[PDB]
Amino acid sequence: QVQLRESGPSLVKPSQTLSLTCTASGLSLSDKAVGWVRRAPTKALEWLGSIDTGSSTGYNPGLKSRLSITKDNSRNQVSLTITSVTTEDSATYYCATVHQHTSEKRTCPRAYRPDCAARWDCPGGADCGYCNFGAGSYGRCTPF
Amino acid sequence: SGNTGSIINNYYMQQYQNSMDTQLGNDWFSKLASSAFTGLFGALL
Amino acid sequence: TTATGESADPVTTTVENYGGETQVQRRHHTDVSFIMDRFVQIKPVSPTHVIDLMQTHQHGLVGAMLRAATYYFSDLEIVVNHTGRLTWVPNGAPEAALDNTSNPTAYHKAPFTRLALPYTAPHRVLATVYNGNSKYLAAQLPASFNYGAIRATEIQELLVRMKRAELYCPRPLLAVKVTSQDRHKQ
Amino acid sequence: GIVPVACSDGYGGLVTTDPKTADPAYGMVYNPPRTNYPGRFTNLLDVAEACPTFLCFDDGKPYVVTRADEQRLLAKFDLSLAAKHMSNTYLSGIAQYYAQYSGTINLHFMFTGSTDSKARYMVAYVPPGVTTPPDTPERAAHCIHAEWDTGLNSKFTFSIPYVSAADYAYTASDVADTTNVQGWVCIYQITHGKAEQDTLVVSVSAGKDFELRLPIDPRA
Amino acid sequence: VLTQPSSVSGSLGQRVSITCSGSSSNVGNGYVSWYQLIPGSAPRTLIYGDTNRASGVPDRFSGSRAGNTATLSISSLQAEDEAEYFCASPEDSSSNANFGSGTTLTVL
Amino acid sequence: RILTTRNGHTTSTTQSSVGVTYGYSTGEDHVSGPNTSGLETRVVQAERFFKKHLFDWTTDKPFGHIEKLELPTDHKGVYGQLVDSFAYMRNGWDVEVSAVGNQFNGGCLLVAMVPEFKEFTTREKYQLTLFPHQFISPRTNMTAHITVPYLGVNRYDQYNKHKPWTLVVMVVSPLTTSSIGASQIKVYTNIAPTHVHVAGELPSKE
Repeated sequence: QVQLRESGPSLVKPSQTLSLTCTASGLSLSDKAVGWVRRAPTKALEWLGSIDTGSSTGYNPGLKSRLSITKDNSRNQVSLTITSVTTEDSATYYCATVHQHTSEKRTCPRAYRPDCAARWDCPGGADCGYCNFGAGSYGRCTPF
Repeated sequence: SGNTGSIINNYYMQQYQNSMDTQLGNDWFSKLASSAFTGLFGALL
Repeated sequence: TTATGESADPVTTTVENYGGETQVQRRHHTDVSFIMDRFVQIKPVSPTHVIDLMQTHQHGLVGAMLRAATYYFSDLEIVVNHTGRLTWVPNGAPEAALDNTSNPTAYHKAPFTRLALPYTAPHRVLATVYNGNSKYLAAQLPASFNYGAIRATEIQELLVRMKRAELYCPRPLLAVKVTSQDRHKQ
Repeated sequence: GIVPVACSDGYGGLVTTDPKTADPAYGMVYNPPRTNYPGRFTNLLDVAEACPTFLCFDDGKPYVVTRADEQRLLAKFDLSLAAKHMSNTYLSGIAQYYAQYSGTINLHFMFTGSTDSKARYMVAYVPPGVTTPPDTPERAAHCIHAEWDTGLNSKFTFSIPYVSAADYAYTASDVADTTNVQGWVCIYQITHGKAEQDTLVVSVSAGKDFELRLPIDPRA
Repeated sequence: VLTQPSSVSGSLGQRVSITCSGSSSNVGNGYVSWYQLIPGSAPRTLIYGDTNRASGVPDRFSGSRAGNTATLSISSLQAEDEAEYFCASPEDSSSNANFGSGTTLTVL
Repeated sequence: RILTTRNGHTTSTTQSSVGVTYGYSTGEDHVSGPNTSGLETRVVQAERFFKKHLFDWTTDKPFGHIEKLELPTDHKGVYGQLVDSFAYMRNGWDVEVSAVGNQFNGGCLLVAMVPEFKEFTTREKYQLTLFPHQFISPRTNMTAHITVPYLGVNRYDQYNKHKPWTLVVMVVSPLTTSSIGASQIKVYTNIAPTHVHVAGELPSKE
């Protein structure tokens, strides 16, 4: 139940740099990072990029030229900067909690394993070789 | 016979190697497989 | 003998050209079923190690003489210096059924276990070079190119002997590179 | 002098499947006689090809019921004996222990429906390296296939051939994408005469020349 | 873009739902949390990390998840639960945490 | 020394032949196998010759500049249709390579069919003559004819997954061009598939 707040100007003009900020305080937004989103009018969901503690900002490519952010930890405040609004870009700015952290790797094929190829072909970039004795999709070995 | 690949008259007698068989006075699942109707039932073309 | 040359038809000039005569040839030691009957060590070896050859050294007497032929069919004889029960499975078997103790399993003896396992791959004759796109690079010979796998606990040495070998389609044999000196001088 | 045996170091240990004989420790015993005892089978294939067993299909049923809509593809499966449809059959049960098989596989379809409901089916053996077809025409006068119209004799036997590169093919298929070493076998219902909620029990047997080889022992 | 419904309605005391639908690239490796968003006014997390909640959460909202989508469980729908509940699930294509955008939670 | 080789309804006639070099056999092996189960049908319309362009024999090219051709190569003819519609087939490669030369330019080109071709390390180029092969020389014969029986691990091999025979042409002697002689010697081939058997009819796209 970490203490969050959404903050910024409410009645503003289009075609400017959205300058909307939030205060997200407990550990669930401090090992996890800050979230930036809105929803459009009578439409489906909307999402805006976000930053963890690493200082690594990233945004959805849809508006890349007119999206830009940063992060601050001392004042429990983070900043959002979205340039060049359009009239179609109308929704709620109240949510800023982005708990999500990236991680990516794919597990090996039905008969394949890490060093169970330590046998047929051992040296190379493709390490996840082949287990059950017999013709396999890639009988020698594969890369992930 | 079975797995046995020996090519020699075995050392010990049959009586002491295996247990002897009595008889009174076969192979049904090969008779079945042989008796099986192969081919068609109607006229080919 | 001033042959057509271009025809590449085999031409073998005897010594009878300059009044010398041709002597008697006893070519046993350069036979195929004879030069491959010796034991060729496979290194490095470890547990759950396939007994498939071509893992013989490329330069060995039985490694190079084998890679000097595209297709080779032979009955493998094994000699393993293991530390536990050594299970062997046929050419195609699940790696899961590797140690069910129903597949030939030689119990540890004081000396290395010496087996004569047959050639069990489904193909006509195996191949040293495949030149085939990845089934469903070229580093990969098909999985069915092995003679079966052995899994003892700690396998320490593994030797391999090709009985009744038959080689087909000869390839380059490639004797050792000589640089600067006229002869190799060893 | 005595004979100089000079025993070889290298061999003489216990192989589990070696051809030797044990040493008789008990004197001769005449076991009770069993002459012509009923039901003896010598070869597991002369029993497997003698009595066919059913396949498993959707929701674990042996039959493949008539489709509910235009869909003509009743059921399809890979030819590998380790297929999901063949998991419960005796043929695959005994092919579990062997390394590689070869030759034919007979499929037995017997229409189990009323007299008022006719139907006309088609089974097509689709070859390796290709994706198995959705409409029945894609397979007509393509591959090796058949057609039977349910009449007085319900059973129909289709001998799935053995077409492959290698002389033998592995029984336990280890990936190779969707396809196994061999191709698929699909069963189409090209036209059902009022043949709704009327089934086609599919069995499977060993061919006239089906053979397994290289016995093995995996955890089954 | 993540996916989420836009409509919710129920009675007092009964169990109404909230869901966080996604796919392989967004949910399968992304955690889901739910948050109390009033018109203009502050939020607070309720369930986070899937397995639990923080000291400071009431037990009237609860979370469940299944496969490539997530869900919330609103026990005893209350006048306190009259706020938009939002969630996120990580995006790995651009290194982000894709949000599901929350609903107008009207109490009958 | 003319030689009128003819495959199917298409024939090739050369007046500078030096003979035909059969490789590894004088005839193909039995086409009937247990795997096919007598379902293999021979196709006589796939024996028509097809012409494929090869690397131009420029004077600058050095010895060992191999220009291999994978067999079977992409075919838009009847043979190509068989590969698409049949899962398994086998045939004799019968590669014919002819390089037109003025005969006043002296060079040596070696054309050999290598089964299961592997990229050479450039030390096996000297030992590359241990294969069915012929030598193309402007001074003697401008056309080289090689016939090879189909050989593979399996009796029938799917062509898309693996190709057994690849045609390789190597510049044993760098081409020397005289003022009278050709300044560049293009190279072409006449491959024909011999004893084409197919099995395993595939589903269709039509």
